[PDB]
Amino acid sequence: HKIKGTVVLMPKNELNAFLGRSVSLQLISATKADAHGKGKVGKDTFLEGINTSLPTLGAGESAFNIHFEWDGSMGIPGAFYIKNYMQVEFFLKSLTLEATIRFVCNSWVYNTKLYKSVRIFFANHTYVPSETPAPLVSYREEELKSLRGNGTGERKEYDRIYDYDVYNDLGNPDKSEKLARPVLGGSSTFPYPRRGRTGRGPTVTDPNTEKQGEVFYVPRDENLGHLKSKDALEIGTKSLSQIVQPAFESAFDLKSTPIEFHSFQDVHDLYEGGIKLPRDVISTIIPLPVIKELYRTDGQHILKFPQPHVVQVSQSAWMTDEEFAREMIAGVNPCVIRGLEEFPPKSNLDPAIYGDQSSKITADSLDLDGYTMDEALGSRRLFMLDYHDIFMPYVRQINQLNSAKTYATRTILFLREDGTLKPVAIELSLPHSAGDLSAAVSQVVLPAKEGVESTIWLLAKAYVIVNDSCYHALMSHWLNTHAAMEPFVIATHRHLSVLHPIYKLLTPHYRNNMNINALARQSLINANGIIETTFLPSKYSVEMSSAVYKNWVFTDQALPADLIKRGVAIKDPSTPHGVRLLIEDYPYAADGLEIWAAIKTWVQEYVPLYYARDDDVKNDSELQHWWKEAVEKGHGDLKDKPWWPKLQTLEDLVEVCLIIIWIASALHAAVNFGQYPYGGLIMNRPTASRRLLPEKGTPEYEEMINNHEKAYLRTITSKLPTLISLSVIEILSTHASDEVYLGQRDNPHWTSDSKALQAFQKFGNKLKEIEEKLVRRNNDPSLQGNRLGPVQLPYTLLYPSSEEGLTFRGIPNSISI
Ligand SMILES: [Fe+3]
Repeated sequence: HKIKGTVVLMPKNELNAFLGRSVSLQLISATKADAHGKGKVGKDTFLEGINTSLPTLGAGESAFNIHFEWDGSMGIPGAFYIKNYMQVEFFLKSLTLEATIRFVCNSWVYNTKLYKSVRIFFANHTYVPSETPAPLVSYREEELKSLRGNGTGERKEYDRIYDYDVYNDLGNPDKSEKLARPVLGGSSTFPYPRRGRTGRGPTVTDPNTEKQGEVFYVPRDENLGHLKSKDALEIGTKSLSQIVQPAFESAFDLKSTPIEFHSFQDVHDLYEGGIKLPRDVISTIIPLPVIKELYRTDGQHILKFPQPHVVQVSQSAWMTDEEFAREMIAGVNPCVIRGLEEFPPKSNLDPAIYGDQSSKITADSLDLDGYTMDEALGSRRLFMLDYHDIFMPYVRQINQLNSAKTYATRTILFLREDGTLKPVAIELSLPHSAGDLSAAVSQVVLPAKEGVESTIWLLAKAYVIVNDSCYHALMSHWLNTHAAMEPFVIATHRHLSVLHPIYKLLTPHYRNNMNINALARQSLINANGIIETTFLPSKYSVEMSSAVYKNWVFTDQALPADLIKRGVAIKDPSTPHGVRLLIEDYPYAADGLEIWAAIKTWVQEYVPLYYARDDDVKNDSELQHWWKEAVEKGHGDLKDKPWWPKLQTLEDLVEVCLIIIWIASALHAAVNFGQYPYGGLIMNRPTASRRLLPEKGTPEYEEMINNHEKAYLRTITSKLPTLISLSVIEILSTHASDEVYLGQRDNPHWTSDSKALQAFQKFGNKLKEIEEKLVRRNNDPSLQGNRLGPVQLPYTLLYPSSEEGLTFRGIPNSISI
């Protein structure tokens, strides 16, 4: 009596050597236990041969036949051990036992000698702890214990140990004191989400900073391999910082290309005829995977970037006040604008430190289309993009840097009767303290279409967008998605068994997150990394995100809560989503509520399948340990806050899962995939400002009058950092062809529970339904103003589906790039 089995695997390089005694499997009983209650284990069974039957098997996968000596007396198998005797590791896809038991593995199996304990895999059945078959209970807990490790040791490539550590690996003090950075996390001064522990040990000069490493470890299965090298987008950041950036820098050091852009056409040239660079620079770029997909080239001297979506219909539309305001609700960073319910706007900052903080904007100077200020306030037509209190504490130190000058800005917006937003004033604030050496002062700038006044207003918009791009990159994007999510990924693997229903519900939403984050700590947010060298704050960039994290609230990440907290919607039970938008045609929010509702329905239908009552949640030992750790360790610097859900009810479980899935999928997609589409034209999304407004009677002032484009270009991001920044956002705005989107799973057998599978199928049908609805919105002529704007760019960032590439649409399951 033998059990026919089929093993599917993928050789490292993407067959006969797997035969003989190279690979052994041992079935484990889920019903028959030894003298210790542990499922009985069969004999070592090696692969018998290659199965070349079923056409249903692609992706460089190969199937192997195998038969197990398993009598009905050994009970029913529910798990199995596997040992790889070969030198090289292989990727185990699955095991299928006929007469059907399925095992979804998708895990790298290294040589048996590298493992402390034998790799164990479970059948695709789902069990809360109290439902674990008795013979698998100890195996279940031992595997979790193996995943947690002991909190010590330098992690190796094949390790599968999940643990936490602070952000003490960004500075490079051993190379230079100038690259020393404060540790983020673990202090009241610098609170911060934790990240995955790597354990490389301390630097030589600072026992609190982790030494450098050529490879930043992530548990093995978190490091996603790809069939196509072009899909390994995450490695592009490393290549860009380590290889391409130096190549670009040499071209400028050698004066082979003008150091600065001299006109707007010089910028447009980048995606038209291209930029000519030294042959050796082109040759350095053209052969790199991922990087070579970023530019078209003649193979000799030309690099051509792709035409950004924002200029595809009108190359000048970005300069309109209409587009400036529209992007606050349908642009790359559509989630910062707030309702303004009083006037003038107020500040909570200390005047003793920054000087009188009262606003200089006068109500009578504003054009509110005939409305009085009281009418605008009462009708909820006044809004603002407020970076005054956020930036003021950092303005002095930023402006002390050689090539950086910024203002803490505030923009007032009026919601017109036609439903579009219009900018009516920009306040450019600077701190003032007795003894300041600078004579520059704060000022208010009003809209202007002609003369030098129009140039000053255009520059004021640039200062505002430099604040916005910095806040978007560091807070809306990095902190709120990438960084805030990692602690939950770690806790999930450490406390929820692969058999756990919540593990199955949440893990698809973590795909590639730890991997891109580790590569980010190494090349994106590190000392002298991409962000520090391309954005305004320089060496103060990441710590600014720590200051902002002091105010991060998990429950305020829920879309309705966010909209209400920002004063852009009010609670209204008579509405489908329970909230009424104050800007009715707010694309991000309107489309977002649809996706939010679909995820909610899915979570509300899934949870009840495994938890009947609130008591079943309080009594799930794994679930309680998971949440307790996620909060007290993962986001431990905020463990003293009262807003954390308790997770003692079905309601709380649904809430926590819904928010986690929202952040990982739709929120990240909405703030991530519009980076190159909107920011690919540096004038539309400047990452830095290098000078304050000029004083009358100076050559700089005369320049605003005689050469406004040059005045603008000298103020924003320089040409070299612009080339580096455009390259990184082009990578980050690209969808890998092997992405798994919302409504999809990487395997149709993730669970054997038909009820869960049916619920998931309904969720995907609902997303398709939603996409048709969003298409109708974009085609509705009455919504053209905010959904398309003068740039005529349909808001498709929350469309659920997408083909590969730089598409400006599609919601992946996770923070995958
Ligand atoms: Fe991202």
